[PDB]
Amino acid sequence: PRSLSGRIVGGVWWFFTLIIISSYTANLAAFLTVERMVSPIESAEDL
Amino acid sequence: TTILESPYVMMKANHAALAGNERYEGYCVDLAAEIAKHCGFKYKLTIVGDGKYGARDADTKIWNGMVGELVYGKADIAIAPLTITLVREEVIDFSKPFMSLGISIMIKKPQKSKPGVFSFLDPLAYEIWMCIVFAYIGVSVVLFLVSTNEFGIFNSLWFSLGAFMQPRSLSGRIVGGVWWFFTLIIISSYTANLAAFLTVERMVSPIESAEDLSKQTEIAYGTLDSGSTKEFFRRSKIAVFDKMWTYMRSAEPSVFVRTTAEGVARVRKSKGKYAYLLESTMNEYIEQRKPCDTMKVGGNLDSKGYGIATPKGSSLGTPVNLAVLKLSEQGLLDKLKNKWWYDKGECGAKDSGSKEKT
Amino acid sequence: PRSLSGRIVGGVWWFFTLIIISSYTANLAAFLTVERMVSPIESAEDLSKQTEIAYGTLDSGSTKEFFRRSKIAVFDKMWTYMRSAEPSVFVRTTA
Amino acid sequence: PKGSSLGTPVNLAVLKLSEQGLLDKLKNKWWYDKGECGAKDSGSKEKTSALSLSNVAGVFYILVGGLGLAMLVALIEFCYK
Amino acid sequence: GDGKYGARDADTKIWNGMVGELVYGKADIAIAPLTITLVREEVIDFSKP
Ligand SMILES: O=c1[nH]c2cc(C(F)(F)F)c(N3CCOCC3)cc2n(CP(=O)(O)O)c1=O
Ligand SMILES: O=c1[nH]c2cc(C(F)(F)F)c(N3CCOCC3)cc2n(CP(=O)(O)O)c1=O
Repeated sequence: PRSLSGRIVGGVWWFFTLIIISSYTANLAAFLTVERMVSPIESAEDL
Repeated sequence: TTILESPYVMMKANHAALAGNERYEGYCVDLAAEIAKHCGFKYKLTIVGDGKYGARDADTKIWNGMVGELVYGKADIAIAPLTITLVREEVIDFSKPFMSLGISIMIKKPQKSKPGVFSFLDPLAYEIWMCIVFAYIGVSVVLFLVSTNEFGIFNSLWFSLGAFMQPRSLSGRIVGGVWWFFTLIIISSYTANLAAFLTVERMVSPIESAEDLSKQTEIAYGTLDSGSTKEFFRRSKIAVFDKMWTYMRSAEPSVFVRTTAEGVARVRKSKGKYAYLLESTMNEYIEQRKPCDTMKVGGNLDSKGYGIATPKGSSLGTPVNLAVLKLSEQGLLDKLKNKWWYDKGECGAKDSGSKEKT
Repeated sequence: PRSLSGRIVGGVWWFFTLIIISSYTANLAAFLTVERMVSPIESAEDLSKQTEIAYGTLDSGSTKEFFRRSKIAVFDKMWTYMRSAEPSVFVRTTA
Repeated sequence: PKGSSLGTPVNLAVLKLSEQGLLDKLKNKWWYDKGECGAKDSGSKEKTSALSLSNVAGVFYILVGGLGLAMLVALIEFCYK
Repeated sequence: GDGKYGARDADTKIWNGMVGELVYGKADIAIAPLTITLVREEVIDFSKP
């Protein structure tokens, strides 16, 4: 129940994992965004 | 002699306040000065009367346009986008090509942003939706083994509810944890991936070559009702171009247009349902004109080329010929084209994509 | 408890809201990603690499004559643009 | 050679061949028709848009592995009892 | 012979390859991927491309 001791532990640990999974999601979005940014050499100006 | 055809020869802005050669401006206007400089001679730019290029009426057997004014001594030289054809090479002299071209394809700029529920099945692949469902029942069955025939049905429906996502039996406990970590990664992947298309959002186009126009029918296409472009497909014995002509020959309504302006308008008002076939030179120029909603796709269908025309057995013959070769090697020809097509253009293609947002 | 009827309702509704909140998050990211993409005009090379923001000089003076005669890479392109930019990117006075 | 007899004739011949599409035909004969690669060109007609299964697959194996680990922990529990 | 196209040695001022065999009467015509250049158009005749 409301065991304040281990209670804040579950809360802080939750806030901890929240940040991590958010970071993973954000970063993973960037790896696909940049993956598209890489434009193939279509013309000479690209070289 | 020359013809009024943008952007080769055009009337300058304040042409009414000017006279002589200063009245005109364009690719050929500059090309004239260059040729005259290397051949050493003064010249007077004049526009052809009938405003035609160079054809031969079958009946009267009379030449018209610039090619005509050359054969009948009206002009000394022709500096314009005059195509080097066999029928003309017989009556006049053509210098080496100062600009190689051909027949190209013009379509509407793919601004495709339709609904299509298929933009939701793309982020997460159909193959992935499947496996996530197989593993879905693959967990509801493993949990089902953790907990007489009906007792198994009520439980299988309970584990299916423990499946439809949201004590300390270590066995099935780590199953719920691992399955949670599994779905966590997937939903994170879906979210991240979905962010990508809506961020970059680069457009794609169906038709890449001429063979693509023949393999499909959804997108209609045609040429000018009269000209070498239309007569090309009609007489062409090439595989691809043959089928294309067969289609256009009996396509209803008429896929042929009266003028080049009508053709472009048809492409801009068909939402990408109509393609227009025309000379690459004029096409490339159109792409650099507002509202910048047209683009050339794929390479040319044939190899042509314009040249400086001079009366058969003329004195300017050899000189001009060499002059053209000299200009091209000095990259002066390429420079001139860039000046009137892209530099003077109103549509920086890579700049219009760098300056467009959503 | 395990009322199969309303059970799948809670599951499907959960999958529904999952997609929406994921869409909101993803979409909100593109608007912030592009918001950063917009780079402020820092150097002169930035004026040549883009076209959205027009630019010009005084119609007469060493400033204008500079770009015209400049054989430097960046300044060259800049002049090419201003030389044929419409409407006129050049002004009469500094004011 | 400069001032040759074959000069004009050959010139016209080239123009005639091109208009008859004979030149384009010849090129197609030796470049594409006689070519050995219409396979890498038929696949270059198109590659498509979105995500792959590869990455997602790695997370599937770790899942089944977890299920198997549990199926193992389950058996032992019933044995001790 | 030499298996060249058509260049001009600055020193000896001699043409080599096919373009050479044309100027020196070794051959009557050259049918090959010979580039139409200004330096060659001066010594020989090039048909349309
Ligand atoms: O020698 C020729 N040179 C030509 C050059 C051009 C241009 F590209 F504009 F420079 C054009 N246009 C293409 C687009 O439609 C408008 C005018 C037609 C030409 N024609 C007529 P054809 O009989 O239809 O080939 C000739 O005869
Ligand atoms: O008239 C000329 N016609 C040429 C025709 C070709 C080919 F394309 F193979 F037909 C080539 N190659 C291109 C690829 O590398 C191997 C040989 C070189 C030619 N060169 C020499 P350049 O001085 O390098 O231009 C000429 O002079």
